[PDB]
Amino acid sequence: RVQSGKINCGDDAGWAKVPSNDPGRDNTRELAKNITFASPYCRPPVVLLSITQLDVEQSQNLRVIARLYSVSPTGFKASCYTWHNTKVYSMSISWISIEN
Amino acid sequence: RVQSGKINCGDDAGWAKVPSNDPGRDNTRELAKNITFASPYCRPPVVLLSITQLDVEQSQNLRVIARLYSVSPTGFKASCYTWHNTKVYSMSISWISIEN
Amino acid sequence: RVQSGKINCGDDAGWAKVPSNDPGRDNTRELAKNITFASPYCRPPVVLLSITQLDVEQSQNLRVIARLYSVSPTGFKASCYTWHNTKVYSMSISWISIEN
Amino acid sequence: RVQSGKINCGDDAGWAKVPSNDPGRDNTRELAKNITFASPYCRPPVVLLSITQLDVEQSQNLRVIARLYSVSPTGFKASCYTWHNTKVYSMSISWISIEN
Amino acid sequence: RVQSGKINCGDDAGWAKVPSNDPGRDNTRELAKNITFASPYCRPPVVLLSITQLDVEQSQNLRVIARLYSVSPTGFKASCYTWHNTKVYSMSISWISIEN
Amino acid sequence: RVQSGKINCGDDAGWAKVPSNDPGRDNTRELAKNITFASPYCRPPVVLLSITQLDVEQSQNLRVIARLYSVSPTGFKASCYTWHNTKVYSMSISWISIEN
Repeated sequence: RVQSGKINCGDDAGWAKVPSNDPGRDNTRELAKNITFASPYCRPPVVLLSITQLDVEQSQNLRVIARLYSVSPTGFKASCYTWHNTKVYSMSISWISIEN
Repeated sequence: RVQSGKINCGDDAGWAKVPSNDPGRDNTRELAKNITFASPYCRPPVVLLSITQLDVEQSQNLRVIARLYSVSPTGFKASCYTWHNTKVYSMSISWISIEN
Repeated sequence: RVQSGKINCGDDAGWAKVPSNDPGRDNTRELAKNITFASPYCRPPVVLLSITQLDVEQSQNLRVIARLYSVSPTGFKASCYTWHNTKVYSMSISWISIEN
Repeated sequence: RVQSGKINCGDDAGWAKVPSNDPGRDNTRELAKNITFASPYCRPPVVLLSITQLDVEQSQNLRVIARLYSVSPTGFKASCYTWHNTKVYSMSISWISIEN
Repeated sequence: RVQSGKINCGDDAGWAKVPSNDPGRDNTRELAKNITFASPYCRPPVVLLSITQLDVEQSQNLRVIARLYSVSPTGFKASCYTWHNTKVYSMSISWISIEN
Repeated sequence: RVQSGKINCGDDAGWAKVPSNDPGRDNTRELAKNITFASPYCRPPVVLLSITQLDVEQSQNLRVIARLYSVSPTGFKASCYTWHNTKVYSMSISWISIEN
C-alpha cells in the first residue's frame, strides 16, 4: 500500500520561529505539518521526502532541510526548515509512504 | 513492480518557453518529458520525483520545480521547470514508479 | 521489503578530491559512502536518492549531485558530489531501497 | 491482490454429461463453472483449487477431480468432475487467486 | 505476509457432537479449532483450507467438510466436520493466510 | 512471487514401498517428488498442497496423505502417501509457492 502527496510550504514570512535543536543553527524557522494518511497503516510505513520546489534569495546562503520528525501508522510529521538569514519564497516537499 | 530512471534536462538554453500557469511566474520555461515505462502498469503507479542534480547561476535567485503533470498506466509526464531570470546549467530528476 | 536511511555528508572541507569523470567538471569532490542494508536482498533493490539537506555558499554557483554509483543485493554506493568552486557547508541524502 | 471463493457443485444428478478427454474415462460428468473475479486482474493470477467438501457413495469407487481449465485476467473456468459409476451427493471446491 | 499450518483432527471418537446447521445433515460432528496467527494481521487475511490427510471407513459413505467459520485479523475458526454414520479415523487440514 | 504446479502420482503399483515413520501405519507407500522451482527463491516460500484428483478402491478404507517434507529456497519435497491395504488408481496434488 503506497500513498503520496506534496506539502507546499510557501513564503517563509508565514513560517514559525522555533527553538533550535542544533547548536550550530540560529534563527531556525519551520513550516511543520502533521499529515495523516487517507488509509491508516498497521505499522509505520517508510516515508521518503523529496524537495520538488524551491525559490530562494540569492544574496544569502541556501539553507534548507526537508525534515521528517516521526512516522506513525496513521500519519507523519515533516517540515520545511531553514535558519540564519536564508530567505525562501517557496518550498515544496513531495512524499511517499510505503507499507513495510 | 517498481521501476526507476533519471531525466537529465541539461542547460536551460535548450529548454522550451511555455505559457505560465501561475499568476506569480513570468518567463516560465520547461524541459518536459513524456516518459513511458518499460513494463506497462494495470493502474497508474505512484510516481515520486527527486532532483538529484543541480547547477544554477548564483547572481540570480534559485527557482526550480520538479514537476509531475500526469501518471497513466503506461507512462508519465514530468518536467524541469524554471521561471523569471533564473539560469540553470543543468538539472536532473530521478524517479520511481510503484504499483499501488 | 523496504529499507531507508540518510547519509549526512557535512562540510566539503572533509570531502575527498577525486578525478573527474565528466570532461566538463574540474575540481570534482565527493563524500562517497558504501552503504550496506541491514537485511540483504535477493536481487538489487531499486534505490532512490533525495537531497534533504543543503547549506551552500551564495557567492558561487550551486553545483551538486546526489550520485548513485551501484546497487548490489547487499548494499549500494552513493555520494555527495560537487565541483569547480562550489562551497557546501552541509548536504544530506535520504534514500529508500525497495525489493523489485 | 488476493481473492477467494467456493464453488458448491451439489448432487451429480444435476451435473452435465460431457465427452471424455482421457482415453481411460467413460461416463465423464462435470459441474463446470465460469467464475469471474470481482476485481479484474492485469495478468492471469495464479489460482489454486481445494476440495473442501465431499459426500460420495461408498458402494462404488471414489473418483473425483477438481479441475482447473483456464485462468484469464478476468476469471477462470473450473469444474467438479467425476466418471464411470461414481456417485457424488455433494462436492465443493474452494479457491484463491493471487496476482503474480 | 503469508502464514501457514496444519490442523490434525484425528479420530472422530474424540470429536464433538454439535447441532446441525443444515436441514439435510443429522449426527453432525466436528473437531473445531480456534487458531491464532503468530503475527496478527491488520485486516482479515484470506484463508484457504486444504484437506491433506484422510482415513475413512469404507463400509459407509465418505462425508467430510473442511469448514472455515470466520477469519479475523488475529486468527480464524475452522473445523473437521462430518455427519450421519461416516467414520473418520483421521483428517488433517492445511491452511494458508495471506495479507489482502 | 507466486509459482504453482501439479504432481500427478498415478497408480500406486508404480509407487515406492517405504519404511513407516508412524507406529500406527504398516505397508506405507509413496510417490515422492523433489520439485524445483523455475525461479529460485531467496528464502523458503510458503508451500500449500491440495489433493485435486483421486481414484480409490472402494472395498478398502480411503487412506491418503498429501505430504510436504521440506521447502528450500530452490524447491521442495512432497509425496502422495498411502498405507495398509488402500488401493489408489490415481492421485494428483496441486501446489502453490509464495514468497514470504
